[PDB]
Amino acid sequence: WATIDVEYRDPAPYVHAQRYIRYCGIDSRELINPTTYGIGMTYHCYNEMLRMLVAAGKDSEAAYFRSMLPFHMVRFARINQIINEDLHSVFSLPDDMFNA
Amino acid sequence: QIILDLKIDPGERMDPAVRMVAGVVGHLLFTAGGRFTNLTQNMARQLDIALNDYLLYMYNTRVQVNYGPTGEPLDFQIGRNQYDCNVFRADFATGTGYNGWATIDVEYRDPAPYVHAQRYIRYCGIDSRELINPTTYGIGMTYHCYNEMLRMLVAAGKDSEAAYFRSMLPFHMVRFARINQIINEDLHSVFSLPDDMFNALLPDLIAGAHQNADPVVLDVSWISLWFAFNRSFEPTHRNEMLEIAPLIESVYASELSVMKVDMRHLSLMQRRFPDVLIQARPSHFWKAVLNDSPEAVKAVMNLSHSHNFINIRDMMRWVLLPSLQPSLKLVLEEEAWAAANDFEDLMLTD
Amino acid sequence: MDTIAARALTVMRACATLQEARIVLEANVMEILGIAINRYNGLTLRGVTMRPTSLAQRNEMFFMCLDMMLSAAGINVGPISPDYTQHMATIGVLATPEIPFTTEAANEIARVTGETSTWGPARQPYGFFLETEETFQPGRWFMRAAQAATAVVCGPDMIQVSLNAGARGDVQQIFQGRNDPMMIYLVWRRIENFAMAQGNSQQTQAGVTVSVGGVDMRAGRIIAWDGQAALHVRNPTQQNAMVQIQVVFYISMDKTLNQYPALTAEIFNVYSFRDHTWHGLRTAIRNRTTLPNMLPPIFPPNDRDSILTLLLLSTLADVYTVLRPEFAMHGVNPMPGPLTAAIARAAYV
Amino acid sequence: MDTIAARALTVMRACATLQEARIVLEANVMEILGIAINRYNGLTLRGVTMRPTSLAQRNEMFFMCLDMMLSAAGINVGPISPDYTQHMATIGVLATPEIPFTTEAANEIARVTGETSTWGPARQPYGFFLETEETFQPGRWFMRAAQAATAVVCGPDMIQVSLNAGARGDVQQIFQGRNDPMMIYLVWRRIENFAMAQGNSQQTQAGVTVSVGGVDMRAGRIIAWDGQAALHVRNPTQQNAMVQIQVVFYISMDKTLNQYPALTAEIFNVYSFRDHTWHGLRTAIRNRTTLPNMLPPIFPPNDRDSILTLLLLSTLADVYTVLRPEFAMHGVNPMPGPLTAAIARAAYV
Amino acid sequence: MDTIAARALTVMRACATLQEARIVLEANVMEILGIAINRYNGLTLRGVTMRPTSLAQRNEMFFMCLDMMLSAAGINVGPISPDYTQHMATIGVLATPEIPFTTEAANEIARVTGETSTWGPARQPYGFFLETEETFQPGRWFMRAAQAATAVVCGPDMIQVSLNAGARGDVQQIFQGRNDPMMIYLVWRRIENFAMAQGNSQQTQAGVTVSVGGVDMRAGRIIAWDGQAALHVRNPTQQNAMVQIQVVFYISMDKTLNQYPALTAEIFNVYSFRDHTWHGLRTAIRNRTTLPNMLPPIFPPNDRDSILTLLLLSTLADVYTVLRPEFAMHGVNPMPGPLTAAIARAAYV
Amino acid sequence: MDTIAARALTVMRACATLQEARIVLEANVMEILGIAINRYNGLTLRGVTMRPTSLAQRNEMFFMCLDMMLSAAGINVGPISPDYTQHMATIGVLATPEIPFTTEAANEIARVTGETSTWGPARQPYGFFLETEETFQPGRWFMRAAQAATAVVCGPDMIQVSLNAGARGDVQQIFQGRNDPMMIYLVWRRIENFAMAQGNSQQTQAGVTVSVGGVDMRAGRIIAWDGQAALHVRNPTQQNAMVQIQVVFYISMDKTLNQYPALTAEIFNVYSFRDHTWHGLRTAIRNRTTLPNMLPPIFPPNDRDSILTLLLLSTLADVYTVLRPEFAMHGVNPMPGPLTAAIARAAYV
Amino acid sequence: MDTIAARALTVMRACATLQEARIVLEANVMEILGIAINRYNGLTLRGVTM
Amino acid sequence: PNDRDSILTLLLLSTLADVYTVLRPEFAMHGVNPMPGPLTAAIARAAYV
Amino acid sequence: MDTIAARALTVMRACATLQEARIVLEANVMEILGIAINRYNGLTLRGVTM
Repeated sequence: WATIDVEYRDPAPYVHAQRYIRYCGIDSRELINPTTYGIGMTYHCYNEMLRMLVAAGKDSEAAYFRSMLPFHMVRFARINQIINEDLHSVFSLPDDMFNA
Repeated sequence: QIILDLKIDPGERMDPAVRMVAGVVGHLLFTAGGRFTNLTQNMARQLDIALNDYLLYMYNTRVQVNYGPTGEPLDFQIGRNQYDCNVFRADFATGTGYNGWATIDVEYRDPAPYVHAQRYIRYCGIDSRELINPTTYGIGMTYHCYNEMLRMLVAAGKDSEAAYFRSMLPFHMVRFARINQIINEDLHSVFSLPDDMFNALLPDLIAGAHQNADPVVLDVSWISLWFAFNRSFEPTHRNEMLEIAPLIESVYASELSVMKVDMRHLSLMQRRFPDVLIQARPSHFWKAVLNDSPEAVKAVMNLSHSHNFINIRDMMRWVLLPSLQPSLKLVLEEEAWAAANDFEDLMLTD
Repeated sequence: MDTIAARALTVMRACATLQEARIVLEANVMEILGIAINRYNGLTLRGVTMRPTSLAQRNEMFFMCLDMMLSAAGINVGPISPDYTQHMATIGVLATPEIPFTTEAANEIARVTGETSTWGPARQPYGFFLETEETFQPGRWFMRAAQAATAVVCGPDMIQVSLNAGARGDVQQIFQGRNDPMMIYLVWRRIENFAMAQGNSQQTQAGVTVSVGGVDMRAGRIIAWDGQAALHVRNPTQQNAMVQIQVVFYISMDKTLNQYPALTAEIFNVYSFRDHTWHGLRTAIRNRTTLPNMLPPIFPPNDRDSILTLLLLSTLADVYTVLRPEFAMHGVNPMPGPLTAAIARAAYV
Repeated sequence: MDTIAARALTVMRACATLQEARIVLEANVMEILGIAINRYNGLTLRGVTMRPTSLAQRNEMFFMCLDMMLSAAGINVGPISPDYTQHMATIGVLATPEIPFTTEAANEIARVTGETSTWGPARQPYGFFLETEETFQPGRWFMRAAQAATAVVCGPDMIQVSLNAGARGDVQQIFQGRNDPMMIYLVWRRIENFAMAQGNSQQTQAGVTVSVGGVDMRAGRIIAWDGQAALHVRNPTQQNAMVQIQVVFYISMDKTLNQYPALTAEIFNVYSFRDHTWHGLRTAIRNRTTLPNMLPPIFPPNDRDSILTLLLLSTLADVYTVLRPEFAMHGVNPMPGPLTAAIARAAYV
Repeated sequence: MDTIAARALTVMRACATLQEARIVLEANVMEILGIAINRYNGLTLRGVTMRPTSLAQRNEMFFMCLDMMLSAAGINVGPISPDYTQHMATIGVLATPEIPFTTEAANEIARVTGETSTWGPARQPYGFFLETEETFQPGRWFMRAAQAATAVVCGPDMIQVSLNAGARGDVQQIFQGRNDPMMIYLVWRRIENFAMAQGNSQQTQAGVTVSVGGVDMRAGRIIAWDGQAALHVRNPTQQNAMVQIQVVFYISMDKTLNQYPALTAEIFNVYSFRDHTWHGLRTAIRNRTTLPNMLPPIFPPNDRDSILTLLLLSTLADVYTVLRPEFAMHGVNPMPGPLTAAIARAAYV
Repeated sequence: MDTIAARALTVMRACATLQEARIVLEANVMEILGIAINRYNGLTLRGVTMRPTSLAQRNEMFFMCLDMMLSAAGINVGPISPDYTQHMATIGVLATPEIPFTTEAANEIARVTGETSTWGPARQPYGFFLETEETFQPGRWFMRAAQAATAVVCGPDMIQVSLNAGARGDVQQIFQGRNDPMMIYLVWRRIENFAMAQGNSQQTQAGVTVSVGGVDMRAGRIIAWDGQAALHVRNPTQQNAMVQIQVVFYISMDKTLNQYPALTAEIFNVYSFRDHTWHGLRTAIRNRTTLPNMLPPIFPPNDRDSILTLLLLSTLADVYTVLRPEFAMHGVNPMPGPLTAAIARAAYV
Repeated sequence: MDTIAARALTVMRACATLQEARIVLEANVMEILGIAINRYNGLTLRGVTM
Repeated sequence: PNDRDSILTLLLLSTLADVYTVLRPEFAMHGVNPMPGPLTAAIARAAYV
Repeated sequence: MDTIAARALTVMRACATLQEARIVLEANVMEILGIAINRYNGLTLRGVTM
């Protein structure tokens, strides 16, 4: 909601799509070598989600999501990797239509 | 460290007797104390309410109930002398209603083993440094919070109920004196938490903001509160690990530092010999360390690592942290690494 | 940034709360220090205790306030002591949104930044004509050649006009050019008995009139002059007359010692001696600033940085008092003999 | 009524605490504003947020501070802005008992109502003989026909007696009739070298004495005088003498700038510019009071309503600084630039 | 000891929060007074209620504040009332560590004890030559026999040197011996028109120079003079020349009214009247002290006990205002008619 | 504090690397921006992309660099644009130890703070006798009455001594009193053909000598003169002589333009035009400083803050170039995109 | 020989990077100071810390 | 200067100077008597023989 | 276009690092040169060593 998930960058070997997706702004790289600690990985939304869960209902659940957070982002980092790396082919789909 | 969190949910939560009872019990069993916390904010609120109802329950002859401006539970002063029960509300930063309150529990007898900030929790001022009875010791012992509880208990209502509380004082003072010896005297090891963090628990809990130092969530039975008040604790026999413990502590400690050391040298191996480790990534080098190091040690860490998650960055920080408990193993490895910097001395040349 | 300074302040003010060993603290304090100290030792690695009792524990805490004080100001003291080393990281601790600050400290900064950022009218401390090179004898006649009316200075806040019989003229130009006043408060009188060019006594006959911008004004009454209106003096009397005009006080935009509540009291608290250790400390600290290291500024400062620094140092001074810290410092040789006004006197260069 | 004023101050000082968006607040602050805003929005029907971020949320809050600031000082500004409309229901909020106030605010109001409802002795600001019409040359001989002793003013805090050889006489009458002093502190000196009616230098011989209510006082020492006793000057010397009696300072029951702690700075703060939107707002509010809308009152006010207002406005000024509100005002055309010393000067009529 | 004082202060300011009956208290206060009162009624056996309504309940609370106020100042007023019996055991209550004190109270006492124990440079309120026995006519020539340059005082903050054509000489000795200055700020001007020994007007030609310690200084500019350097004046002109040197202000280690923040405003609050009951109570209290019982000290106090006392009273004063106490006092007779500036004027002996 | 500036600098210098967006990056860079922008958007809530393409994305980044550049310089420019809003939170970002700063940047800061805190011998910029009022004709005889040797200035770095046949004398006093040199490099030559008071031509004979501190020096050779030694000139020849001594250059502890590596070019970069948007910006920023908003200071600064600031700006300047931001600024009016040397001229007021 | 100088230079410029206690030194710096100090202390027998 | 060794020495020394600054070392030197008092342009002037 | 110059600059500055063998290349440098030299050889058909 406060993130950049469509990152055009580098010339693509394909050319339909030059874009390369960053869900929650987590580049697969953060796996290879971290970017910023393990404590805070939190992306904006999941963070705000926590704040709300607290202020309103309860922490008991917000704690679950707090601890789950890394697992979540990891899953997403891998997902990104798979998308814009492991599977951009001709059938991939042009950025044109994507943006459209 | 471990909070007496939320109190479960079942529809037995109604049972006004059970609820009210626990409301009183809790204001003397646990610390909302301004020095440190015992319970959840939620757990307390429900307690104050269960208490609030017990008060303005009034099954018998009325008193005087001077309700306050804020509809907030306990904003009423109960007549005759009007002991406004606002003082029995939940103010964590103050301690105000619940146990401790106008007492000192976080004190510091300076010299003590560990230096793990040698503080001492003497529940309700019980500077328990001696062998308890308990046939004696639970005599003229005030708690203030308990004392004021008894005043409000009569100024408001029931004597028959507040009289049971006067007769309870001894047994209640012994449960606590006992606790102090256990906490303070018994569980004083390199595994009990450091103080700057101890002091940070309560305020971080208030702030809501979160850091590593996490409270444990123990959900409790509404009725168990009463049972706990009618159950003191006399430890039959200590854990068999105690006497051996310190040794074990040192074992773990040294083993850790040995690992650090190893990694400190392995890290720089990349900038050192690039042509060999081009494909090298941090994960590699310690996976090898973990590999060649004792499994028991890892196990200990994994307790919170399989739960909390550590990043390569968190690891580097830890490696770079200057604090090593020296052993024979330690110094030798450290020196081995030294001699082992030549590499011609390792029998592999460019 | 202001928040930062507010926090630093809040902490030092909270540290001053530590007067005894077993006393209980105000709920507010145990909430502040508990967090602060932990976060501090977290990036500093120093051993700060919540309840210091020894001396090394007290010195440590003081070094902490010092670090936060210097940081909140933006000062890099350099090698000033062998026992103390400044950790630049303290700034990061003060930037931690998790460390709370007091409402008192919040408004305190808000005021400084608020006024220090804009201007305003204020009573100037010195005489209007204080920066004059020439002054004339008070109550003595003087008529510049070819003039019928001659205005001239006679003191730091006093001027006198020499009018001939039946003479008149404007006087405003003797006031202009100096400073940049917004409103000058005048109060004119008649020099009933003045000395003549030769020394003989002369009398000023009643009837002389002083008008501002046209309207006639009474003598012995304060007058709101805008500094631009025509200050006209008339002498319809058939004798020589001399009237003095006094600048009781004037207002301008230049900052004064009343720009911030009891600023003076603080300044004194900072420039105070205490002992050689504090003296040298406070000195070395201001060496990095534009403020005079050991003697109050002639002219009151006007920038946030300076004002702030002073407030911080003042607070750090109180902290110094309560903690009773003892430690070395380059060029400071402590004399233990019960400290007197005489010894203190000598220390100031 | 006092309870009402303190609540308003508490709330304002609390709103000042919001320097940033994500900063952690003192549990105390949240507890207060939580009730305050909840009850205000109930009787006003506006949307004020505890954690404002936009601008309209910021204005909304500032407007609330203004509504309260006014309700407390008992002012009705009327139609001064197209964006703002004063709700008279604001007074009902400040009276709701469930809204607590700080210890600091209570002790602040009790101080205002305290000294404002009674009197007290205070060092007066200006010279004793300030409201005089005639003044004589200092150090000049002047003997009124038929008198052996002639006291005469020569400054705002100075008088000089001209004694004949062997002359004596009371002087207390030249002081009496002015102000209403309780004690006038004096210090007399011997004019060792004065000018005669002709111009020649004349010496005053040692021996001239001055006695108050009988007892003889030394020269050059301060003298506590009750203004009623007999101020007698004698001259046993066989020559003409002249002595100067100085009114270093005097005390009276007239309110000064030291009636309330650092009232000066509080005033300066309100009279400061900040920006056009402020300037006008502050002015328009003062048009409802006895206080000068844009220039420091020459004479320090003395009524509860006056001082109370200055403080509420001083604080509201700080609230302005922190919230950085932006809104229109009738007759005010804001210059969106950075603002300079010059632009502020021009804004003051 | 300081802890005892700060606690007392806290309690008074805490009681000052009680302006009404039903009003909700800041949870912080409820903790403080809950403890304080419990331990007071225990060691005094008096019936003080946290929520007073009657009057006797209000008095009881005030007597407590007074008891603490006195115990904290170390005062024993004795039998000054038939209704109030000062129970000395109050000190024991103020020593209970279970009783917390505010951060403000801590920093307050830390300041008093802080500056009270040490010295520091102050601006000094009066003129340099205030304590002089002799004075000369300002602007009049005077040449002491056999000299070519003669320095001579002519005001509370003024001196003038009479130079012969081509004369030169040191002047410093006229300043020395007086007070104990650290830095005297000067500003010399040329007396362009002065009176001769006979009365005729003389001119001072441009060329005269005043040098400090060897370096030549300009006219009309403030100069930092240590008081020990050579204040040498030269007259290279072929005529008689007279110059006036002004001590705009000097600094010494003598305590002024700016030792503690807004000390003045606090003082005024104590020396105020309120009503006869207060007046006499305050007087009777100061009769035990070295401080003037009903008139502002001419010279600002300089000891801990003094300053401490004043503050405790200033607070006790506000406590008085809020509580509205009514009690009998030996030798005092209350006049119930509305109270006017006249009635108060009469009460001050 | 220094660390913060280094970080801020690093980040800017890093963003400076983004000419194009398609390009592959030096891994080192990516690491920086990654951590940077992450933490930045985290606290700033803005949307800065490591990989910009649009414009708003570019501006967004520039705004970040601006925010930092300012936080680093400790500046608060206020409302200078409707598009940009400075987030004080930026400081909290730069205080985060997680953020790196190039080795280069660290040494850059260290050097600044280094020289800035101390002094050093530097070849002064302009001639020795620059600040002189009176100058004489070169090669002309002049003998001050009663003297045999008359040294006199005749240039900004030149003097000439007039000797009578057989005259000798020290000359040093002509140099002394000016500046505070440590060493003055001289080179004297014989004025072989000078004009006499009347106009006739005169020759100086071979044999005239110049000795420093007693030792005899050659003509036409550089000479290290401490400025204190005896600069003695002797004329043993039987004719009038005139020589010229030249202060080719000297050295003092006054900061020059070579205090920090190529400070000159850096300054040029800051003071360069680029475009209206930049010009106005750079100006608007320097208005918070002691530096001339749009013209190279005649005198090179000497305080950390100045130098530091200049660098940050100089860098931010390049950042401006690469990113090509487009935004509004109050009081600035962008004349399309041609831009000629002329239009740039007109921009400088 | 020039290399020896360039190395020496680098090392010092790296030591100059220590303005704080900080730890978690940037990869590049740590790597340098590490390698360096080790070989130094090895041939110098002195005890320098990163 | 005009020789490698010269220029070089300067550069290395210059750097070693900045190192001196950041590390702020404290040690003795034969013939040097440090005056720890605050330090001014004056004391500096003096030190240059 | 400026990018082109920046590249050509980086390459040269990098080659300057190659003093006289006894060197352990700055990891970063290797990467760059390799990419460049590679591409260069692919267009020059010349035999450039790293």
